[PDB]
Amino acid sequence: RQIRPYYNLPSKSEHGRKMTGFLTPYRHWMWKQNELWRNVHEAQFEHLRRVYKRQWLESFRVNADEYIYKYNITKAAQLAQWECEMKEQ
Amino acid sequence: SFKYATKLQHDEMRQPYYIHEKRYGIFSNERNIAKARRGLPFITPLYTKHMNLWDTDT
Amino acid sequence: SRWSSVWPNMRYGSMFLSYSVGRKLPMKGVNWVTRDSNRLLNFSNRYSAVISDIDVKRTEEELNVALSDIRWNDHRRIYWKCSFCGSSYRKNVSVRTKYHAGCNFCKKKYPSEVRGEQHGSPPVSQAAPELTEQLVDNGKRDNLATLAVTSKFYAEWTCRGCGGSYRSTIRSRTGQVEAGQCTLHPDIVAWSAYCPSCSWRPNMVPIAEEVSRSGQFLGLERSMEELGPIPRRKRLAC
Amino acid sequence: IAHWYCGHKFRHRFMRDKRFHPSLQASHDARNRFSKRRHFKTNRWNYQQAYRDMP
Amino acid sequence: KVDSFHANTQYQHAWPLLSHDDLGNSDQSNNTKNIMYSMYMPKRNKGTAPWFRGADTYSVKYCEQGRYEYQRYLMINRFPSEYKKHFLSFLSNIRMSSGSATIPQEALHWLLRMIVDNFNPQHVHYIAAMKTLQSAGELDMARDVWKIMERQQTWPCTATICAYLDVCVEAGEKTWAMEAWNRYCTELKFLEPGEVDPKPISRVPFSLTREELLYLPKWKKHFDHDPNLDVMDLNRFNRTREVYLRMAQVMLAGGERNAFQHFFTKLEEAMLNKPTPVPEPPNPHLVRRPRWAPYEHCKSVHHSPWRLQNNGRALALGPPVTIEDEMQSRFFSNDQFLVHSVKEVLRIVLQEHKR
Amino acid sequence: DQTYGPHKSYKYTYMPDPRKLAPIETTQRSEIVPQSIRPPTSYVPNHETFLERADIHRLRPTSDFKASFKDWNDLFTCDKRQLRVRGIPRMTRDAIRTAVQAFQNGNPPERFDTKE
Amino acid sequence: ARAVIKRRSPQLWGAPGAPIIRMRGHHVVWKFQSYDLVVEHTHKRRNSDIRLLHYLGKHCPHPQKSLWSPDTPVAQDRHLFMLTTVDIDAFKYWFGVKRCRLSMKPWALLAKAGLLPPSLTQNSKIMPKPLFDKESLMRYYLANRKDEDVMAREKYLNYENSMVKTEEERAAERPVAPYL
Amino acid sequence: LYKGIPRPAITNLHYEPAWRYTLYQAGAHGAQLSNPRSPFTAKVLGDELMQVRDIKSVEHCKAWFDRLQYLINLHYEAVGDIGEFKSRHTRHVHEFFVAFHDALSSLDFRDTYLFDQFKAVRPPELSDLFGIFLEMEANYVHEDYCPRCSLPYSTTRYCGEGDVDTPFRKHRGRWAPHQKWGREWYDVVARRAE
Amino acid sequence: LFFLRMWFLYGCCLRFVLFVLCYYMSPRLPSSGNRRVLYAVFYLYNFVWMLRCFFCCFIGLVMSLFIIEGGGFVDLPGVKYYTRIVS
Amino acid sequence: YRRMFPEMIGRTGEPVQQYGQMPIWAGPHRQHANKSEHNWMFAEIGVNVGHEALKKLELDPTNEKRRRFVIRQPDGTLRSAKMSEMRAWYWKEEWADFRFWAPQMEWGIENTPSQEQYQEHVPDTTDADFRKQRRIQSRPVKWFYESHYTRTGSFAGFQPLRFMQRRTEREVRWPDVINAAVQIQKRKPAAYIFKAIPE
Amino acid sequence: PWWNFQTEHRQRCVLMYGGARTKNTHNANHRVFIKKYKRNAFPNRTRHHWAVSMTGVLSQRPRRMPWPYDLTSLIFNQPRQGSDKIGYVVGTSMLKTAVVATNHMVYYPKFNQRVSRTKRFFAHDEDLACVEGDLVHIKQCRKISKYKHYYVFSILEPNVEGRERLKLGLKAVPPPLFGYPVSRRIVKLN
RNA sequence: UAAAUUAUGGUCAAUUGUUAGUAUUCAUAUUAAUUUUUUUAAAUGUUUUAUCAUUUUAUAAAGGUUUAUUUUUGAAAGAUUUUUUGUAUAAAAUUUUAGGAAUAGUUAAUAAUAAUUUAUAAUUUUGAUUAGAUUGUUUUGUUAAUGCUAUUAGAUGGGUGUGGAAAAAUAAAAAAAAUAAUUAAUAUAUAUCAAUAAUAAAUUAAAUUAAUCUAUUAGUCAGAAAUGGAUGCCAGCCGUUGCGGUAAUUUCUAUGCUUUUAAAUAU
Ligand SMILES: [Mg+2]
Ligand SMILES: [Mg+2]
Ligand SMILES: [Mg+2]
Ligand SMILES: [Mg+2]
Ligand SMILES: [Mg+2]
Ligand SMILES: [Mg+2]
Ligand SMILES: [Mg+2]
Ligand SMILES: [Mg+2]
Ligand SMILES: [Mg+2]
Ligand SMILES: [Mg+2]
Ligand SMILES: [Mg+2]
Ligand SMILES: [Mg+2]
Ligand SMILES: [Mg+2]
Ligand SMILES: [Zn+2]
Ligand SMILES: [Zn+2]
Ligand SMILES: [Zn+2]
Repeated sequence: RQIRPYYNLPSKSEHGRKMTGFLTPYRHWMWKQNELWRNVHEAQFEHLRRVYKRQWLESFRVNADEYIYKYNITKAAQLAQWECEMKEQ
Repeated sequence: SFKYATKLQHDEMRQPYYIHEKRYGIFSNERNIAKARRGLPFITPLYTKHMNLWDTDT
Repeated sequence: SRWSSVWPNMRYGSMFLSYSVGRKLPMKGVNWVTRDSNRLLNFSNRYSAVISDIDVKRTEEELNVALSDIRWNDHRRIYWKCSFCGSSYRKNVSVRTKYHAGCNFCKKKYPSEVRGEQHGSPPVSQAAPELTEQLVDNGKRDNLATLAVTSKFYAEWTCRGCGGSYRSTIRSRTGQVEAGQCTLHPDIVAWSAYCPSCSWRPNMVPIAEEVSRSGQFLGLERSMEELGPIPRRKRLAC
Repeated sequence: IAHWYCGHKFRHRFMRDKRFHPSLQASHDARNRFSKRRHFKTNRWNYQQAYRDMP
Repeated sequence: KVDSFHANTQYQHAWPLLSHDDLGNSDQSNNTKNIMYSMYMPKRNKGTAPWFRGADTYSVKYCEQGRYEYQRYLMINRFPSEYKKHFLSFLSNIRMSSGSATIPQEALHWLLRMIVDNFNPQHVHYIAAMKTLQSAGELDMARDVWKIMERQQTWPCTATICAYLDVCVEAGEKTWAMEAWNRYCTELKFLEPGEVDPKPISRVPFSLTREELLYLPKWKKHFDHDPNLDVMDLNRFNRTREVYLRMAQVMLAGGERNAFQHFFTKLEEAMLNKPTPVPEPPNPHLVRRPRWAPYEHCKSVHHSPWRLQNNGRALALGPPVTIEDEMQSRFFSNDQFLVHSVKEVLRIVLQEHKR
Repeated sequence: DQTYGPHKSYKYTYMPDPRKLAPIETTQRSEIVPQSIRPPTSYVPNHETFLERADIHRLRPTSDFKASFKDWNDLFTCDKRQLRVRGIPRMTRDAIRTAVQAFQNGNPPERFDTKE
Repeated sequence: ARAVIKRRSPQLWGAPGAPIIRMRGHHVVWKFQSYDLVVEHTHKRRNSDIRLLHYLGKHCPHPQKSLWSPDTPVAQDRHLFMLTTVDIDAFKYWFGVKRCRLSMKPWALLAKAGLLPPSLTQNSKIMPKPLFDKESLMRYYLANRKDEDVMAREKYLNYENSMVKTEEERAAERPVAPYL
Repeated sequence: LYKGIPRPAITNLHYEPAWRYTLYQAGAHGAQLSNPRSPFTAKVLGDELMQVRDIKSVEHCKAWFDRLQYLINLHYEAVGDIGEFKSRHTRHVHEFFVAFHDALSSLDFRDTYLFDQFKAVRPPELSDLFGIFLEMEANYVHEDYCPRCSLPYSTTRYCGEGDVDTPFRKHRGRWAPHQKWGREWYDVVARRAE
Repeated sequence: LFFLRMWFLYGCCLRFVLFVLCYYMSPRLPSSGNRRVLYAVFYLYNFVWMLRCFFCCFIGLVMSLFIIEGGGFVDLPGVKYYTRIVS
Repeated sequence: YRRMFPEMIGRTGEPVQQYGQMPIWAGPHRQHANKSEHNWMFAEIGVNVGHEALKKLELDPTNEKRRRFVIRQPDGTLRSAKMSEMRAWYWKEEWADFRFWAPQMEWGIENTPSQEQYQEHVPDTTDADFRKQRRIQSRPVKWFYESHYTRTGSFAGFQPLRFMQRRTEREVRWPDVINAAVQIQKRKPAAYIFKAIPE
Repeated sequence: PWWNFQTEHRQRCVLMYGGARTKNTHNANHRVFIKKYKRNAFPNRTRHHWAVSMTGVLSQRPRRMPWPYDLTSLIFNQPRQGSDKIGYVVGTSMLKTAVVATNHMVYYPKFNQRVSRTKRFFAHDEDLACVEGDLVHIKQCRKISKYKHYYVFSILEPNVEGRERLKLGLKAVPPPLFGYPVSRRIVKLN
């Protein structure tokens, strides 16, 4: 959740929530610091995201065109076989 | 020919999944899985039939 | 309640459970008598140590079992006091005689379970003799000083700071581990110096220091000063 | 044969199975398999002059 | 499959037998050998000998096999409507799959995937992939596209040849353009007074007489949209002079004067003494016919009080880069195309100097 | 018609395996990452002040259990099982333990009281 | 966007949301319990199969003795084992290309495997979270920063295309005499 | 024949080998180093990096051998008393050795990498191994100890008493009295040596 | 097996019934005697059915509801259900 | 045989090698993490992997699509799987070749433990089992003194008819006493008497 | 584990090695029929329900399952099942609408044999070529009206006799002599 | 209209009832179930926000449906200075009742038509519509086997129509926009329909952490196992032929004796 501490700006109202998120400057500075640290984490995280993306793309190229090699040979063979069976026919 | 071959819950007794790709294209089902009404009761029909039995081509 | 019925967990050390009526019944039909051939005390030519490990006071109190009534193979679980490390435990004589089972602490006595005596490491009395005085004093401190300095033995120490007693490992205290075993935390020596409760304050000193110097703290600092001919592979980048 | 299906006898089951038998199915030749007799002699007294628009 | 009390997917791949604690046979300390064989292992039916699924049960001949050789030719046809939808989809995916997230290499991926799905990668797709890849400054993958097209025995039209020669020039490899020339564009002619100007589309398109439909085998009736069938009719507008120009550029780029002199001389002569061929109208698939919209609801030019926002209705920022203000090269007269050709040759001289 | 019950009772021997009883190499995870206890702040001086400032929810009445803890170390030495032994109800003890480990992480139990 | 919200199992955004890699298993006695690594949508239905993109694997959270390998006097190998099956082609696809999310427990797992760095939630409570000030960071950065082109090319090789053509395979792929 | 559709151009691919390509190599996809023992990998990594790479298997093997010569030097004279109620059993060394030999030769564990290390790892004094086992056979024949379990006659009533690894006492089984020397066990020892 | 004798068990093995009458009936020759037949009631889907069954049970102090089980055949024609215990 | 067919005893194997670790940017803060209590095995699965039919091709070090395993040692390192560990992830395989020496066969007299063999507990003593018709047993380590080529394999591939059989039925319906032929057993007495047994 | 006996069971939570994880649905329940109606008055005109009714579709014995392999799939490669049909035109009373009778196939695996069933379709012929008794090819398409998903793709065999019959002003085919069967006796004389 | 061999290959189909002249899948058998037994669930307070508001949080109430249920990306994923695209709502197959008749805001063309547009309309005996029963097309049991016999559950109209999509009025066990927490899997005594517990059911003892439990039935003519005592076509037994007529190895009772030991009995 978004943490609401007790020294956030208290809203005096009976018609609604008792505490408005508004920060003591200290809280803002703090939050900034913590969030810098997690930025450090997510940098490497998304770095790995796109790294694996190109890894997967490259493997797809190589294996898929190996596949197209073998497959085309197959369907060329079948087609030859057919036109032969039709000459025989 | 026996009871153990009746249980298709083994992956060895069941036509594999990828066939449905080979017919409708690869990664085709990921679309279907996000559909509004799914699996109650029915899902977008999953076609797996051994490729030498296909009525279309053969 | 309901959950009372659940069988406990049986870890790798422990054999047969006997938790079910089927498992209890055939042993319920065994009735032992102590003859001259069964009595533990007759066999002290062999099992003398086992005899001097028994708690003679506590067993006759709690179990109402005399020491002359205890078979060498006795299945009853009686109280023991370890004559090495001085800890109390409850087991059956049968299990100490048939295989060696005894206080659970002295299981980890040697530096590694897999290889019992294979250590080439010096004892504690030698490598770090300043530890022998920090051991909580049960009178067995001369036996505990005999252990390997790499030993995984779980020992209790009196904390320097608050003078209370906590429980840590000998090798965790020294920091040294045997080649081929798992490295401990690099800081383990400083951190086990005190109580788990007294440890925080002293080890937070250098951090406050490093944020005093540069006004900025990153744990990086150690690794950085580790930096101030390495064979490397040909790469396919080109 | 489970005894709850169809009649209380067994043979009632096989009498309704003959309704599903493959080589017994309804076609242009065999028709009205289930009630033949309600439709019997129905048009005897119905006189219908056949349809001729060609001489 | 998962998360249920009876969930089968977790048991469907092999696992070493688990004894962490007492599983009811007191497995932590108990040697389970006979328990393994007679109970834990699945059997054909209650009481029968254990059914062995191990590697020794299958024959040897499973490992004698080359890859993907179990596959058979799959003829999958589909509604005409669906072909249009699918070709469009693959086209716009080859252009770009994701916004800044697109790697150049992804165009190549999508072309390949298109083949793997048993579609025929028509001419539009090839040209698009090549232009995309080349404009990303990646020249090896462009030739890889061409080689894919050659392996599929798709006869390149004149447009496709143009694109591949653009890739050749920018790469400066003459040896590609030479083989490409020799194989495909040889018989390419110019247009003369006796020529008929843009040739009508002559293809029948494919139907079946009721005897063809009934008596033929299954494959003779199978029409997948195949690029080769209309190749004649893609070439009906005579873009030849472009091919000759590109080829001049290549022979120059690879540093050979005689051949270049040859192509450029042929081209010059024809441009002077032969009629200007009729240009082809804009390809519906490569560039899209503008669809009608009212421009009324639009962020105004001054919408942001801090700057000048460019808008769909008009451009207030001004041109970032100067444009030459000439129509697409095919709309030129023959003399104009002569001029254009010289400026092109010069541009290649410049490029070669910079390389 | 089957009134008779099963034909056989299938039972397997128990025969201890010398291989499964072989000594296991062990590490204690307190060796790999050493445990420690944070000393009280001026913000949170006592275990009771703590249980007071971790009391937020109407249904997590933490402050009511002050007696079930003798001191500071008693709190941070408790785990959930041993915390159940002492008779603290369910979601309450999860609030407590959560609060403790949170304070250990460098996040003190400062949060607004939602009861009102 | 439900009028009366389903109160117990809320989420973020509409359902089905972006696919997230979860660990889930039916609850049972602790002695038999296993988990499933599963790529599925954000909003689950009653049975988890309805939205299930892929099945990544089984993970058993019980340290096991290795009876498959021969009893080995090597110290480290006779620590107990923890068994997990990862499908890493599907993982790299989903995570990399499809841009998944991750719950924390699977993250810890895949960290152990070497597919991901250790998670955000794995805390040695020994060390604190670091401090920062921009001028010191700036001094360190001015101290060490690599060349622009080196960096650009590294980003090229990591993110965009890896496999490249050395001049050699060019020379080997370009046509010979009769069509040259 | 020529009715119904034109002949698909891809047919050509059958009769003409010119058109069989693979645009890429086997591992150009980023997997090139998969084969640890391929010449390509030996060229990429160089030798010292391969040493670094296999150091772990080397120390595995050295660990096996070290355990073996520890047990040999411990139990070498077969009969003594090495511990509180525990005494020497040749059988210990035997069974460990069999564990080793199964790591090498068995078809359920087949760990054969262990044997590629012998020309280096193997200790020079352990080269003669079955010789050393024969010497142990000679030491095993002492008169004060039982010919079957090698426990001392005076201090012990049964076979297998106070031995952790003993075969002779099983879970719900019974205790067997010590067996006595005579021509039977003499030629048993003999046949074992053989 | 004769499946129509079980009509009032309605697919259940045992039934619960309330006592109403107890009368006597004479079995099919050559078996003479008096067979005690209890006339019972039970309800299903708010229909009240009168069940008629053979009393083989042991009656103690006065009690109301019985437990009905179906058997094989008995001396007395027409009575399919038998009595297990009385509650 | 040994001289003529040298390649029938495998002297070679895929060496256990240490993998390089992936860099952790978080530095020392997380370095504790991958270092833990246990070993962590990871075997791959997917469409191209885990099929018994293809097993050797998948363990083949020459094949680049070869199934991938990894192990985190408790100190945090990573190494490739030992061949045993690799084989653990396939359904268990039985190898016994009957052609030269007899492979050891399961469900024998000296093999089968008591409760399956007899329906009673029978004490295991190494001396004089009358039921098993043996006089005495010296109990050496099974494969030690015997020659290795002699060890062939095991065969479990049949029904153990004394113990459990298919399509179990009563041999004879009357008298009520006979059961299926798997139920053989001595009569249990009228209530048990326990004699104290140090004797 | 479904292969283990009643007595052989220990844990009900897991499969120890492998195999199929099976829930036992209890097949023998002795389910019964409740009789709520008098044999005289049953509240339906055409049919009466006196016993337990077998339910499901494909769960129905004897099983009758879709057979892809017949004449239609023999001649055509269909993108989707039922995308092509060959049939006869029966009646045109509706403008630009041809009704078509078509055969398809059912397989009984118990007896190992096939049956042909028949079904009517509305097909859309713009321009109104189809005369009753034409052999036509028919395809799946865009939804046209409430019941028309099919259009006439090609006339295989036209009706030459019927067309010449129309040209002369006569109906394509003589109207069937009797209509549907009745349960009455119609006495209609002269 | 000829044999075949470079020899066991391409990896296991195998059926167990003691009946009573004969004809016909039908009592008493095994396996699977219900009879049958608290070791796997769980308590209320969802949460931010700019304040009487506005952002986030989309399929377990019932009704009874057999020519039936079908769909997008505009939300999130999602990467980026602004515009950008096209593909979707449609169908085909499989559909139950012992004895069988008509159904209906209704078809098709026109068109952003017509409570009275135009027409020789549509559904049905190749079984309709009403009406009964019933939660539909990878799940079970038996079996050597084409079979027979199960499979839950979940989509119930509109009426200021919000939302990307109505799935929108208790009944989680989906972390829900700051790392709440992971030393966690334990949840006390409730429920719904499930989830098979007599787990070495009897002699040498548990390489524990000692926690839950004190645990028994049947037969005794035929067919393993009998004698006294009553009773006298009675009382009663009855899976079945049948037994009971002062001598009942078939009833009742007492005592023994029999069993191949998760029970008899009922469905
Ligand atoms: Mg079957
Ligand atoms: Mg039963
Ligand atoms: Mg019934
Ligand atoms: Mg009778
Ligand atoms: Mg509902
Ligand atoms: Mg109805
Ligand atoms: Mg339908
Ligand atoms: Mg529809
Ligand atoms: Mg309403
Ligand atoms: Mg008899
Ligand atoms: Mg009786
Ligand atoms: Mg008398
Ligand atoms: Mg008598
Ligand atoms: Zn001790
Ligand atoms: Zn202290
Ligand atoms: Zn001895």
